[PDB]
Amino acid sequence: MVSHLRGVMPALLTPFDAQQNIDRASLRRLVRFNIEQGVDGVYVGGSTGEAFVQSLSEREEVLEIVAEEAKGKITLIAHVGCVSTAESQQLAAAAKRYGFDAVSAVTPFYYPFSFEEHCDHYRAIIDSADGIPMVVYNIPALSGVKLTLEQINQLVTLPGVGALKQTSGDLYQMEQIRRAHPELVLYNGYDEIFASGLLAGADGGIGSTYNIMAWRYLGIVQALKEGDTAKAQQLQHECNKVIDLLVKVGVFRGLKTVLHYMDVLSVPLCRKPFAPVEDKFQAELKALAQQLMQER
Amino acid sequence: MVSHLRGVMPALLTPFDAQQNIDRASLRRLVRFNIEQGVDGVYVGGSTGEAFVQSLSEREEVLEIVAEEAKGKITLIAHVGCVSTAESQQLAAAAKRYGFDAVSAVTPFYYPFSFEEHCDHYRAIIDSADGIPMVVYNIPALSGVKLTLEQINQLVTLPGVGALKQTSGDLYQMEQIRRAHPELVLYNGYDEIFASGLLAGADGGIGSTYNIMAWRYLGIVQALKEGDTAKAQQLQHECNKVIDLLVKVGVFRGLKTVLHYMDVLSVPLCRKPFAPVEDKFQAELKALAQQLMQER
Amino acid sequence: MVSHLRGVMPALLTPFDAQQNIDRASLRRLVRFNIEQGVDGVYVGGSTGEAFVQSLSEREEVLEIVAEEAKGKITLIAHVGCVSTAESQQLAAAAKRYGFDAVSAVTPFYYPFSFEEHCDHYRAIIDSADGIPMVVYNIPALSGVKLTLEQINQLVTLPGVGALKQTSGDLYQMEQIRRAHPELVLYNGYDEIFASGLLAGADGGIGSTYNIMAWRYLGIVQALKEGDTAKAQQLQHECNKVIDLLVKVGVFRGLKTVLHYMDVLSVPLCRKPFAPVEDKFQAELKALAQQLMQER
Amino acid sequence: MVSHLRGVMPALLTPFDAQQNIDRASLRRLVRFNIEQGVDGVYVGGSTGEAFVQSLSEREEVLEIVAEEAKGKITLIAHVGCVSTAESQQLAAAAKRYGFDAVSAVTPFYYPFSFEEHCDHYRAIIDSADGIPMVVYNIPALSGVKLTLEQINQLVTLPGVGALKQTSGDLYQMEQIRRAHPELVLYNGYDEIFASGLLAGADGGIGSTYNIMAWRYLGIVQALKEGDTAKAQQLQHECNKVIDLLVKVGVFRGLKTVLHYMDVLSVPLCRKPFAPVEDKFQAELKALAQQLMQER
Ligand SMILES: [Cl-]
Ligand SMILES: [Cl-]
Ligand SMILES: [Cl-]
Ligand SMILES: [Cl-]
Ligand SMILES: [Cl-]
Ligand SMILES: [Cl-]
Ligand SMILES: [Cl-]
Ligand SMILES: [Cl-]
Ligand SMILES: [K+]
Ligand SMILES: [K+]
Ligand SMILES: [K+]
Ligand SMILES: [K+]
Repeated sequence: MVSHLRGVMPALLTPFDAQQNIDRASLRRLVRFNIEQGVDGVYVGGSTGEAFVQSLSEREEVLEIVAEEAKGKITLIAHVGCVSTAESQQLAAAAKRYGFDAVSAVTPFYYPFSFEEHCDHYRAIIDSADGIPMVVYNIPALSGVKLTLEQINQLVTLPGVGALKQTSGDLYQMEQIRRAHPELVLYNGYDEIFASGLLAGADGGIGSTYNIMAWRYLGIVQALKEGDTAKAQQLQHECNKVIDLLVKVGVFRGLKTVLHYMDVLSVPLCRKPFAPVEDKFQAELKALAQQLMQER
Repeated sequence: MVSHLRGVMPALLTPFDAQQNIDRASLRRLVRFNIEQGVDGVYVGGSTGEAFVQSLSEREEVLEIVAEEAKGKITLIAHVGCVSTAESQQLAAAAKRYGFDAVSAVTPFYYPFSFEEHCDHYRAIIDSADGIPMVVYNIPALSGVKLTLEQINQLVTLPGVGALKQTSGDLYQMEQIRRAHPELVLYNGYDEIFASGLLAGADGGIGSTYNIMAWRYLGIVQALKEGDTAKAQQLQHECNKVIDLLVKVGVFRGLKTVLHYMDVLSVPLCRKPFAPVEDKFQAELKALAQQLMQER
Repeated sequence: MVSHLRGVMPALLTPFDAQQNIDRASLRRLVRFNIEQGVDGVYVGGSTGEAFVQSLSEREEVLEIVAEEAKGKITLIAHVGCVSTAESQQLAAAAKRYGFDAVSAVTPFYYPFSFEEHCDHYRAIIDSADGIPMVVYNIPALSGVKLTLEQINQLVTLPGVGALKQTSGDLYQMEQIRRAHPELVLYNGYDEIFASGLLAGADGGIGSTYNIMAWRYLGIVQALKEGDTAKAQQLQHECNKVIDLLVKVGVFRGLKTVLHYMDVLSVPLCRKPFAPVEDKFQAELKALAQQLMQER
Repeated sequence: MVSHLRGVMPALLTPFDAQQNIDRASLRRLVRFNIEQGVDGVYVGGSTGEAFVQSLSEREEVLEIVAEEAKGKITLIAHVGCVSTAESQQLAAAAKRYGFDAVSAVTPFYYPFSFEEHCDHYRAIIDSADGIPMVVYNIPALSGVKLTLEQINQLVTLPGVGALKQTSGDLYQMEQIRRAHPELVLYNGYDEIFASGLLAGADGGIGSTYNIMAWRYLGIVQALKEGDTAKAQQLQHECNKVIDLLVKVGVFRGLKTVLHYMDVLSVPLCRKPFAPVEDKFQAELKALAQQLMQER
């Protein structure tokens, strides 16, 4: 009942137009672009989607648009997480109305919450999701929430939880989670260690860089299944050459810029306070777009 | 032109009613209660005000109500900070319309921003504030933003910045900031070290616990000015006996509960995912309210 | 000229007798036991060897004994690192006299040193090593020294450096190091992610748990070379079931206890302040020893 | 029975000669220099004394020399801490033989030890100290040991513990320790917040910078007792102008250089891997020595 959640799913970017409003035409084209990459699903309204610089109604708008393009074609996961439980429940109710296959919520952040408060937060969102499963987070680096292994085990046991988005570079814990939960849908969250995270126990992944090169991550899955160790390592090397550049330039805006040079997004801007890409990086980003298109 | 910003200012709590909606009647009463405590100002819509579980229109509503009660009576500082620059600018424009004396913005969080992106964020908010000064943050513990001393010096030099809210327990840096900026309005942000923070260079403070015992913090200011070292230490001891209990019970909800037992707030709830206060703590919180009222 | 350094090498434990003195007979037997496991080398006098609760003359004694047993049979690496450069140089000169194939030194710790001070420390030790190569450390978790990628690149370029002991769970950095240094001897230092660390770029490893189950780590190397992804994952699962227990009981003393039940060490004690193993864990540790012996 | 431990005590530096050997003549002169500054005691063989780049016999030599110069004149505290319990016990037995008034030991570091292992370590050292009290540490920044308040309370309750060296900038915890232990000898360990640490509850201090300007820290004690808030703040400002420079140049070697320009130490070197002072800083350090001598 949760096996359709396993796989490689881009964490969708939210295109903005030149005035910082949602670019709905480019959003639809980005959804179709990821579908045509052969991905298993899309993860909508996550941090990568710039959820935390959007209002609730803006996030609902994005969810509804993506469901219009993708429902029944690929798996649809709606990240509904806010700090507020009531805000998260509103987005989860919307994702249900729009036909999403699952919801997800980051551990609520900024304020210190007890573990039981985290559990009650997820329980409330699951209830509002009205029958579609929940993807929990581990995320300690961006959220500041540093969960134990025993707490993870209680989260993935919550009624209605169908998967864990493991946004951690700790592949000892990845292996421990897999060993304790042999059937759990377990997403690798750090793109730069994808091959090693799969080997440590993840059976899929959610990642921002999948928007520009999903076939490489799909190829790593395939190489490891095939027994082609060297091919997995070679593909990860090429992914990380790209991630190196994205870190230098700014990850979300570098991804959006590459997509603009691939004719997917009309405008590659992030919302303030993200600055635009520096002019000195445009040549490398355009060359990267050319290289990735040629590689297909 | 910024001397009216110096002093002891509660970080206002936002009262909610039994359904998690803003309790406007109790908000007005809390403002009047803090005024009658002899405070120098109020800091509205900060983290203590549960800003990050409120919408923009809810935050504007609170700002407007507090200005109605307090303008011309005490200094009014509006915390307008969001992750989004455009959202922060909307709140700053509103604070200006409502007659606030200053705006403030937490360093934008969750996503990694460069220092120049932080500066441009503050510059944009200052522009939207349309002539009232800006209070910058240091805050590294809740926001995850860990700023250098040289960066602080450039922030407090930004045109339009009139003060620094130093939410740090590093009193070496407090002293270095004071030594580099002898005229800077410098708020102590950690209530539990207020006396020591003043001694290290702060000339005032913004704090959540001032809502229930401002006269103690005003008395510490006075004791240090008078030369009564022992009185400052005794008052801080009593403050920290209270802070100990607030940490045990949950700080915002413990403060709101004490205020409810002082007949200031009708309903002491925080928004989810904050749980209600555990029943086992109610006796101690009611006894604390009684003790504080007797002390006046 | 450094290819003989590549491979799987136990970080040797130092056996102590019942009075906390070095147990020289059990040390010799442990060396022969690791040789008979088919390992490529042994790493002597590391943290795992309890170097930092031993005097210099005790560490030299251990080095000399191990060289007597192992020289010409397996690769010999001497960890000579102390906080003091002069102490480290004494141990490096000794390792040279005893016929070691390489020296190694942890980044000097406790006191903050600049990166150039680290480099000069390694240069001095390399000089005293009088022609045998140096294995540098990354280690940030135990030493508190948190090095950048650019600094690593200058360390592995120091004249006389032949390898890097990457004691980090960051497999993005592991991959970046490999991509920047395709020929570098690169040891995985976290046993619990060995398979994933090899996949990320390590071409061998140095580990404390190799003393009781080296054939599993050798088998992971082989499985990845063969293309047997599932076998690598299965072996790592079994390693981590063991590491889980070792963490619960105390790693060094649990390893020594298992070796005592394998008839390798006469006495399984660590030096104070390590406590002895709790009685409640002895059954599990004896069962583990039985299982590992049966597995051969 | 522990009141003689309260006060202002320099953490003694260990002078080395030009070849990195202990400079015994300059050590004796430094002891007499600190005595003539009016200090209450000296703390010997601490981290500031470069204990962790010295052998046990070198540390014993220093202890014995300092007792020869200081016993019966000022309080003598011997830092005997090593990672090894047995090494620490040897130094504690020596300190007893030499007539020290107390011993001290840093929380054992590098390897993770349980809290009970820490307690047993202190108990063993107290026993070897044979009747002189023990000064415990909190130190989390250099040692990596991050102790809770409840654990501190059990440490200062250990039979034979007479004081706590609070090497932390957390002045909430300082105040909590004082409130829980109104009679405890409580040393401020961060020189750069001395005035604020006294105000928060410390009743003395142990510090490296006291070697060059003890009269300023004694004057802060006096100013706070007198009620001269501004004088305490002014003296701390001047201390921190000095600490700023010492951080820029390297603290131990900057202190030793100042002492050399005061004609106290013949040679201002630290042991490798500490580099010598850069030539560009010598003018500032000589001017500082001149200023401090004039100030007396
Ligand atoms: Cl399209
Ligand atoms: Cl609706
Ligand atoms: Cl009222
Ligand atoms: Cl308007
Ligand atoms: Cl044998
Ligand atoms: Cl010799
Ligand atoms: Cl003399
Ligand atoms: Cl003796
Ligand atoms: K990242
Ligand atoms: K707090
Ligand atoms: K470990
Ligand atoms: K320091």
